[PDB]
Amino acid sequence: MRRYEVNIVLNPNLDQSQLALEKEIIQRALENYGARVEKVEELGLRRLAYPIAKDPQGYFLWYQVEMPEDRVNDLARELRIRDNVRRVMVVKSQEPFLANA
Amino acid sequence: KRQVASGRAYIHASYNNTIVTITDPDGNPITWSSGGVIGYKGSRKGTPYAAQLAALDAAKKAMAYGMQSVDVIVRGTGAGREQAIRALQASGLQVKSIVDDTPVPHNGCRPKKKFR
Amino acid sequence: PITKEEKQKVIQEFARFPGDTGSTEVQVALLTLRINRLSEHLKVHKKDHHSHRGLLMMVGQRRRLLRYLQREDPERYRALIEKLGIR
Amino acid sequence: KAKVKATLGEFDLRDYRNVEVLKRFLSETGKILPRRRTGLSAKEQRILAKTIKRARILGLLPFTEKLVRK
RNA sequence: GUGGGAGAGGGUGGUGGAAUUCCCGGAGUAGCGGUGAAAUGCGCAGAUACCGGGAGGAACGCCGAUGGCGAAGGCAGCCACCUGGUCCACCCGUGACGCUGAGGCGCGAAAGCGUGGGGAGCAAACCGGAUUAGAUACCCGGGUAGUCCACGCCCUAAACGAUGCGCGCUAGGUCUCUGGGUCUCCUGGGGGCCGAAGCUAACGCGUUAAGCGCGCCGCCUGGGGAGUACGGCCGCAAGGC
Ligand SMILES: [Mg+2]
Ligand SMILES: [Mg+2]
Ligand SMILES: [Mg+2]
Ligand SMILES: [Mg+2]
Ligand SMILES: [Mg+2]
Ligand SMILES: [Mg+2]
Ligand SMILES: [Mg+2]
Ligand SMILES: [Mg+2]
Ligand SMILES: [Mg+2]
Ligand SMILES: [Mg+2]
Ligand SMILES: [Mg+2]
Ligand SMILES: [Mg+2]
Ligand SMILES: [Mg+2]
Ligand SMILES: [Mg+2]
Ligand SMILES: [Mg+2]
Ligand SMILES: [Mg+2]
Ligand SMILES: [Mg+2]
Ligand SMILES: [Mg+2]
Ligand SMILES: [Mg+2]
Ligand SMILES: [Mg+2]
Ligand SMILES: [Mg+2]
Ligand SMILES: [Mg+2]
Ligand SMILES: [Mg+2]
Ligand SMILES: [Mg+2]
Ligand SMILES: [Mg+2]
Ligand SMILES: [Mg+2]
Ligand SMILES: [Mg+2]
Ligand SMILES: [Mg+2]
Ligand SMILES: [Mg+2]
Ligand SMILES: [Mg+2]
Ligand SMILES: [Mg+2]
Ligand SMILES: [Mg+2]
Ligand SMILES: [Mg+2]
Ligand SMILES: [Mg+2]
Ligand SMILES: [Mg+2]
Ligand SMILES: [Mg+2]
Ligand SMILES: [Mg+2]
Ligand SMILES: [Mg+2]
Ligand SMILES: [Mg+2]
Ligand SMILES: [Mg+2]
Repeated sequence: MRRYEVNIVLNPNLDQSQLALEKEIIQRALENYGARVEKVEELGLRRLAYPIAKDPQGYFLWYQVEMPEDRVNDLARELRIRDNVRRVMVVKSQEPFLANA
Repeated sequence: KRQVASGRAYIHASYNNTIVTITDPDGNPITWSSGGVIGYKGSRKGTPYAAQLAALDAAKKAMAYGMQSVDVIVRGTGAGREQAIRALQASGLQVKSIVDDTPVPHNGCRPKKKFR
Repeated sequence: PITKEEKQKVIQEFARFPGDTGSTEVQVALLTLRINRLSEHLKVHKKDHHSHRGLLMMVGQRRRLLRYLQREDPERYRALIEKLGIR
Repeated sequence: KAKVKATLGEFDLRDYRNVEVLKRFLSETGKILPRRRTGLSAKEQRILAKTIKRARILGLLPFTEKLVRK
């Protein structure tokens, strides 16, 4: 077990039922790879710096998990497979190094 | 026969030639011009004066389409790039904003020996 | 990687007396743990040469500590060897 | 022409999701600023870099920008 | 041992955007390109310049440093896994377990070889255009091996600090990376620059010795002939020792 952050950027053109279906798939995938969800921030609609699949905006989903490390890559594979999932970034957690004290 | 109102101009300037394309707000070309489009043939094409004459030529050609406003976009660093922008300002086309779009890579391709 | 708990189990298994972190026995046990993990890592990843040098050096240390022990108290050396399954 | 860290509060340098603060360390173009301009230290700048690059891949920060005026 | 740290150290899999090339579509004429000047070349089967879509390969701009890591060769987009080395603090454990190292084994830039992939850009050979007295070159237009991946060979170099490894000992100053500290500054570990004593033919070196010493390895003994010949060993070959 190690602590990670799961970043997911999906289709801003999504409606309720379908968006919550992609979220159903995300939950089921995370939980299927052994990942326990510590907390979740949902920012949603945000203006990207550059277009992604022709889209100016993106819908952001941030998770923090604890999962078997041997399974992380395959987890992200499973997350990516979805047509509607535009971007995925998994990151090892880090203690928040500060500055300008 | 368009009557394109406002639109935009691309100045692509190399050391060898200067060439100016004018387009609609969607980027589609209306008219273009260059050093060789006017009388110039050899090295003379990439002179700044030629750049002036090219800017102008393209601008008049554009005002035939009934152009008023234009957004200038500059690519390349070459002799008389800025003379193109200069002639283009006084061209009677009202120049709305200038910008530099000159491409550079993130180090993709090996250049020619000339360029190392 | 080798976590704290694993390492500690190896130490409390190989210590001469409670609290012995650094005796030749404990050292050789630990060396052996790392050696096995690495030699395992190199079964796949045959192309990682730098790591391999690491392993050469580990083996060198182990051989030297064993050479020392055998020179010193041959019985403890037999014991160590059989326990670990070396030589 | 003050340095970027000079105007700010305590902020997590490792946080790639905070755009508002990270945008401060970019150029007019998407270029990550020199130390002399960001006023950070070696280690600081070194972490900032990776954080920014992260934010870019995520889509919240530019790789490149058009230069106005000129 | 415990607890902290920095890092292009290595290996595997992913993945990101810029650019080049090509293809598709739109709009759009008469040139583009290129040079000292040109020409070859490309363009009316519509090029160049511009917008949109796609395919593909290779390399990672800024950060970037006079910086970091590695035994060396060498290593820089980002992410995860696998993994090497190393530094500091505590002063906890073993109790001389140490150093060096002929031979052996392993690693070893580029080019090169074999089998199979891949092939955008570059590009030996080659094919053309110029220049020139000639031009077998420099400049220009193309372009194959190669460059890239896998597996296996090759073993070289200005493989350079032209400085073998380890330990002790001999003023300082200044800059820097990275730990700890009662964080002005002190104290470790690296990277630089000036310099004490001393060394050096001189240049220069000077706590990162080329100083003072000890240990062990490699190596040298005028130039050319010649890294040749002969022999042996290695190599598919080129060729190497
Ligand atoms: Mg997808
Ligand atoms: Mg010309
Ligand atoms: Mg430790
Ligand atoms: Mg590491
Ligand atoms: Mg690395
Ligand atoms: Mg790596
Ligand atoms: Mg077309
Ligand atoms: Mg033709
Ligand atoms: Mg033809
Ligand atoms: Mg192709
Ligand atoms: Mg630079
Ligand atoms: Mg080093
Ligand atoms: Mg490590
Ligand atoms: Mg003690
Ligand atoms: Mg005792
Ligand atoms: Mg040795
Ligand atoms: Mg080699
Ligand atoms: Mg090679
Ligand atoms: Mg080959
Ligand atoms: Mg050529
Ligand atoms: Mg020729
Ligand atoms: Mg000729
Ligand atoms: Mg070419
Ligand atoms: Mg062939
Ligand atoms: Mg030599
Ligand atoms: Mg000597
Ligand atoms: Mg010494
Ligand atoms: Mg400190
Ligand atoms: Mg120092
Ligand atoms: Mg110093
Ligand atoms: Mg000096
Ligand atoms: Mg010393
Ligand atoms: Mg000497
Ligand atoms: Mg002689
Ligand atoms: Mg001789
Ligand atoms: Mg020879
Ligand atoms: Mg003989
Ligand atoms: Mg022979
Ligand atoms: Mg033979
Ligand atoms: Mg030879």
